[PDB]
Amino acid sequence: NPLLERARRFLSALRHCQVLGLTVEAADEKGLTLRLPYSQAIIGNPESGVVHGGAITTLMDTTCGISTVCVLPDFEICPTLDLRIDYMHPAEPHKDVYGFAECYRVTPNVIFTRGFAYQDDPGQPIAHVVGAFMRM
Amino acid sequence: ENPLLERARRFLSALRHCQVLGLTVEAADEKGLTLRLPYSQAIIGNPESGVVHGGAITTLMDTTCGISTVCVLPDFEICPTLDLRIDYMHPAEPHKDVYGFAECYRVTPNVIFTRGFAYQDDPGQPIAHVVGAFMRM
Amino acid sequence: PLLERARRFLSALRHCQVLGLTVEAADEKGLTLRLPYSQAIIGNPESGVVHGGAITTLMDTTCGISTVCVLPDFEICPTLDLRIDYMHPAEPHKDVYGFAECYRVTPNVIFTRGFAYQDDPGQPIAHVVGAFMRM
Amino acid sequence: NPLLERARRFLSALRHCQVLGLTVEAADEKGLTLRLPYSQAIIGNPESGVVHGGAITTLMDTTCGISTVCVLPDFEICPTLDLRIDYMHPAEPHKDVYGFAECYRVTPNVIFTRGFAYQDDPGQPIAHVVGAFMRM
Ligand SMILES: [Mg+2]
Ligand SMILES: [Mg+2]
Repeated sequence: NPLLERARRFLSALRHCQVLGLTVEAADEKGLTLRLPYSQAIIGNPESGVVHGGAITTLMDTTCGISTVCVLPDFEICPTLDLRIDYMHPAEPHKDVYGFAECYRVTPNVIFTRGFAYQDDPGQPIAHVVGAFMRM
Repeated sequence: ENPLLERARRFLSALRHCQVLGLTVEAADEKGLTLRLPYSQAIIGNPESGVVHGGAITTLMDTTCGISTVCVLPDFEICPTLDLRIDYMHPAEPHKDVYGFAECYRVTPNVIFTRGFAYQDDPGQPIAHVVGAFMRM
Repeated sequence: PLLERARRFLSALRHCQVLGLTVEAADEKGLTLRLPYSQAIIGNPESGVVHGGAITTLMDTTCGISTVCVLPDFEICPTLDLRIDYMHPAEPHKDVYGFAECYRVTPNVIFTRGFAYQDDPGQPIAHVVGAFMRM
Repeated sequence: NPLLERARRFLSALRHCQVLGLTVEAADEKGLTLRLPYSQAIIGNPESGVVHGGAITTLMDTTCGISTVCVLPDFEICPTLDLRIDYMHPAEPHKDVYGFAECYRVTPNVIFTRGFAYQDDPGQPIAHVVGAFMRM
């Protein structure tokens, strides 16, 4: 609930994500979910359903990036140290893309996070992402 | 150079969701591809402070690697990302444009592998190293 | 049969030999190897602490050999890339299992993802992604 | 000198590494060079002599790991947190493989390192590597 508002305030600070119309769907002590509307991130004909892979990447980087608020009691923006995204299969067209990330380790200066993109069930994610973030 | 530059530029223009970043193609040829992200377009926090958002540089570098496929493909096509890693060596300097360079280092029948880096002043001490793989559709 | 191929491949790997790695199962859906903990000890053997480097070998080997799940006949596919991330330490005094499944196959590249775990696959020690060259 | 003999001692205590016959070629404040003799890497026909990816993974993981001695005053083993390896091209047979690495960021609990593997010419790397390591 407070995380919900902090997550939203992180997000609204991001211009490129404004264009993409990302919204926060949920924010627990369990992690963070964001939503990418397919219509804001089309490559080519909007008639066809096709979401730019680069939008999904932004979604994931941002989800990891913001999920840091589930473990930082205060609000800060943690610069990126490392990021890997690996796509398992292409997105379905005409379907919103969700991202989930979840901090799995926290040290004095670094936060490690892991998540995935999916559409229907989290069971067969579009892609996996792992990132480390500096707090300094 | 020119034909590959024209292609790279047309390619970039299709990426509408990030056109807000003001990304430009500086150079393209058989040996690789250079894009630029103007810093004013990616500030996080106060515009007075000139700090570039990390997620902007991801886009720059995802986009750079993707488009560098033009350097090896005979025909224009847009190649979906399969895998990307970006590893930041050191923080970007504030109030300075960020450049991305990439070069394809392996081409198979359906996959192109590419390596590059972000930097600001000179390529010598890059901000971040990047490797990605792309699907020839 | 697929299983026999997995084992042949593993036996070629003359340098893992020290680790006592075995193939636990192998079907179309993927591959499970095993690292017995007595073969990867750091420090006092009575302390049963598994060396991280052994697990990295385990995961690398599992990915590299998982290519038998999709390849018609025996072939050793060179590494193109490896991504390994550790979620938490291994528990002492327990074997480590490695699982991997090919999730994409192109004419000359095979992409596999896997993880390492001890009791249940539930919360793996580590995640690994890899691509390998074929033909 | 003192780094060199500390690097050698870190490496003597690894078993798999001794079967590979890994040695410390060079070590200073700059970073760490390890050697992998080709004979110990061969998979298959020894005359054909194809060097196994796995032996190079061990090489780099170990090089990255031990390079921490350049930045740690006292002896300690730092477990791998994450590793990335990307081959530019296959190793040549019948040539030893050298692994270099150098810490580029040090944090209270994390050391980040980067390096590469090569044979004759350090400017033609067969592979690139970055890893993060924990100090306990
Ligand atoms: Mg720390
Ligand atoms: Mg192919």
